[PDB]
Amino acid sequence: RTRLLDSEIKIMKSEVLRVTHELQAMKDKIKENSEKIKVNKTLPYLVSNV
Amino acid sequence: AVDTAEQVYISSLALLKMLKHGRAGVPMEVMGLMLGEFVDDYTVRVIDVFAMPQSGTG
Repeated sequence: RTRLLDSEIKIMKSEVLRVTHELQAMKDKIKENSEKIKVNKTLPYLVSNV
Repeated sequence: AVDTAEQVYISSLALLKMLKHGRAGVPMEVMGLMLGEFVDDYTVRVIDVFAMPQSGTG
């Protein structure tokens, strides 16, 4: 009766690594999408041609 | 209530972090804060110039 113990420690690790999934999403998205809004809100961002 | 000619006894690490911050400080202008101690009226010192995150917005 210990496979559930390893799987529940892995489920606590799943909540931890899912807080880390949400961290690598949202906390990194703070930097990323904040400065990407800010680079989109620099100017009428200098239209151009490839 | 009185004005004297000041002086800045620099730690060299100040200018070292400024040269790293300008060399790696890609020519978009950037901002930070200076950290020393106000010793007296006719002199000041800067013992530290710390680093900033990549504030590339303005």
